[PDB]
Parts: sequence; structure tokens; C-alpha cells
Amino acid sequence: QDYDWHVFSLVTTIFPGYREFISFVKTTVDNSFVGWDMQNVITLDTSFEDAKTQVQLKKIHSSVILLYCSKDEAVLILSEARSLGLTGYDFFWIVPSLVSGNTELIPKEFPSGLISVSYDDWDYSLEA
Amino acid sequence: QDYDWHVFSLVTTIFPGYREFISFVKTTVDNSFVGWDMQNVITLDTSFEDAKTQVQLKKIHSSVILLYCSKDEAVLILSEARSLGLTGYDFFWIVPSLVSGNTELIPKEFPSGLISVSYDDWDYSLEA
Repeated sequence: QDYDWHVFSLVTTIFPGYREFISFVKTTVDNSFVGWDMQNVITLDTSFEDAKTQVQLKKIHSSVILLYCSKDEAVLILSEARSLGLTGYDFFWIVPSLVSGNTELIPKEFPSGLISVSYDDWDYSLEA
Repeated sequence: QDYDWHVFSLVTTIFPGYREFISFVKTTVDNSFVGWDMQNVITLDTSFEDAKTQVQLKKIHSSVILLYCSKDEAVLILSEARSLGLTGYDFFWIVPSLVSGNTELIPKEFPSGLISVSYDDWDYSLEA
């Protein structure tokens, strides 16, 4: 909301905790007066099968995607979607802290520039 | 245009007459006022194994597809394209003669519903 991006479409794999995430994001959108244009949600029933996953990825007319999945699953999904043109100078992915794993293991399927919140690690030294 | 589809792509391959085919198509498109939407011109000519074919196949998103190939080239292209999903229930292929033979010798991998035009032999007999 702080950048005036009131439109998004999120895609979720079948990973523990998707129910709470989906329910919360559904409860917060309609209890807010910002006026979100929350578009279709996508749940990949079969992973990397392209039966319905491919058409599901194709039917994304928005620009901001709230992907939530595991690290390997996220890498695979980004690699698949890069060759579909869903990445560019205006294509904003945001992922939960789980995807933000190791601080020195950036894969080759990660586009240069993406936003993911995480717990403080650079500051708040262990002794403190 | 009689069915009012207008938007279409022009995926093809390397074969004699392809260049004049493309140029004539473009000139005929431009020299009228009905407003055809011209986009997604694909002229893959680098075998069928590299990433250029994959990205070219993924880029198209229209429902009207016009192909032009030579027999086995067309069948191989269609066998590759079916695995992407462009062969759903709302897509058309209007291949020009080429894969028509002189009988009902369609290849087994030709799915169904292929629109085509050809010379008449049943309303015109050799005796006439």
C-alpha cells in the first residue's frame, strides 16, 4: 500500500500452512478501506506438470505476484515463469521469509531485484 | 475475417516461398480498412531443440494460429506445441495445403479440427 500497487495475483503450492496464509490474506483485504483489486488466487494442484499449471500461470494479467512456497519449489516456479515472459522491468515478486533462506545461496533463477521480508540478521548481534 | 477473429500469429519455418508468403500476407493485411491485429511473427529456423523455439512457442497467447511448414516439419511442430497447451478447446490452425496430401493420409499425431483449403476433386472429375 505504501507504493500504490493496489492489484496483485498470488500463486501457492501445496505446502503446510497455505490455509492460514490464504485465509488471512482474504480476511485482511475486505476488512481494509484501501480498496484492493485482489485478483485470482492460484493453487498448483500438480507440481511442474504443466497440465493446468501452465494455463494458470498464463492467465495472470497483473504485475505484482505474492508467491508463497518452499525454496526449491520457488526456484523451479521462477525458472518456469521466466521463459513465459512473466518477468521484466515491471514485474514485482514478493515472497515470505521462508523463501529467503541462506544469505549466500542466491540461485541462478532469482531475478535481479525482488522483495522478501526476513528477521534482522545484519544488525542485532548475537551478544546483544 | 468472416468469423471476425482478426488477431493472429504467423509461426512458420524455413522453406522456399516462406518470405514471399510473409510479405504478401503483410501487404494484404495493411491494404484494407477492417483493422487486423498483426503481432507474434515467428520464423524459427534453428532446428527444434534450443531455447529459441521454447520462448517463441511460449510468447504467443492468441487463439488464432497460422502455420506454414513442409509435411513432417508441421507434424513435428504440432507435436512440440501440444505439450505446451496451445492445442486446447479454443485454438485454430489454418495450415495452407502443405499437410494435405491427395487422400485421407493425415498423420496420427494430428489431433483434430485442422482448418485447411485445397483443390477440389470430388465436385470435379477427370472425365470432365
